[PDB]
Amino acid sequence: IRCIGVSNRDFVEGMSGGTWVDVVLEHGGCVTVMAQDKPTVDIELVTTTVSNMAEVRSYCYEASISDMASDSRCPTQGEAYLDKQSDTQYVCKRTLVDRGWGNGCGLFGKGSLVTCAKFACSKKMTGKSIQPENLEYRIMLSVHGSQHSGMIETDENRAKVEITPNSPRAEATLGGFGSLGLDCEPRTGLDFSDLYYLTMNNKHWLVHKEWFHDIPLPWHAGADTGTPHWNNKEALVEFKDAHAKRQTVVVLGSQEGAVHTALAGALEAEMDGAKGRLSSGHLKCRLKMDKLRLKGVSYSLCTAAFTFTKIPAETLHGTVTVEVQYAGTDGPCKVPAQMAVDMQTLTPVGRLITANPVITESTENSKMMLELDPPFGDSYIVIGVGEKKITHHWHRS
Repeated sequence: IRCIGVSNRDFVEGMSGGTWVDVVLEHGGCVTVMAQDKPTVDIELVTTTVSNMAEVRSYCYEASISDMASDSRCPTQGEAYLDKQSDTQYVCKRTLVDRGWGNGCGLFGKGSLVTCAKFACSKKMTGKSIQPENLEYRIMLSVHGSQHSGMIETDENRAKVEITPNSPRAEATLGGFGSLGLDCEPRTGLDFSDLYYLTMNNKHWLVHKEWFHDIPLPWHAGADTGTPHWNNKEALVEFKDAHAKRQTVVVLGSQEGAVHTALAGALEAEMDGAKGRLSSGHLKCRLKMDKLRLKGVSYSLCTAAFTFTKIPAETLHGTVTVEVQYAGTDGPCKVPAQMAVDMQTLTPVGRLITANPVITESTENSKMMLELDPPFGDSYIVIGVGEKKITHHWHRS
């Protein structure tokens, strides 16, 4: 069904009091929950989202310069002046340079030189804050066992639920099975509110705050962003050795690759509609199952012949999947399905993960998939009852 193919799959069995089951979810996997006299339920954390992320600071990693100008004074002739000195968008540099008869001065002393160049940001990165109240977790719950395969359905057998730090509880409504209660809480170890959400050229990371604050790049505070004011423009703007009347101004190359190098190992994230999308958390949920019911408890056993349509396969966790075909028309009915070691008494052994298997189709030759938890050492998969039962040898869990 859902959980069978996933590698990071956990199994939780409920206890005799059929009320509470504790579970922990993560983005890589899913959990299969089995309770006595209850339908088996697969629970998966689907997405983790952050909303309303506020700009903290923006760093410019590629910039350019324009309108380069210089002013010079002969010695004893005062301070060099440019109108661009007071402009906040201009990087400027003032020095003293050797002057003389070669460069047009009466004396040979030091003359003042100033050089300014306009700063423009071509490409920048943006960091955003994460507030605890703005996290949301989406969880999918499914009933283990259905007539047709495939993971694309939304009906009485499946439910999608949404939880929030300020709304930690929710109810997933199945069909005749009833309802399931969810009380969820983040697991300790990864607090997203202690990280910054970093975006650079349609790529997204989760970074530490003190590393983000110490980045040696031009930056602005992420407020009043109509036209920005850039602090530390000198991190990308350099002035070469000065000669009389002029200084050369150069821009450093794009620093996107350097930031990429420094970002190795950082948690990666995504954007979905101005919502941050994370894949690294853990979520502890308590299941309230007192309202969960099986459906076909009082069905009569299927009496026609079952046939294996597929060779049974062993999953990564030692369970067995079996696809069968029922030629019967008398339905709905309960399919006899078990693991047996003593072939005469047919005493059930192992575990039946797909709880209360049933054929819901009234037509002939309906196909259905089963999951079983076999015991260690040789056993037999037994499907059906009577002289029409089918048997298949199996080895271990």
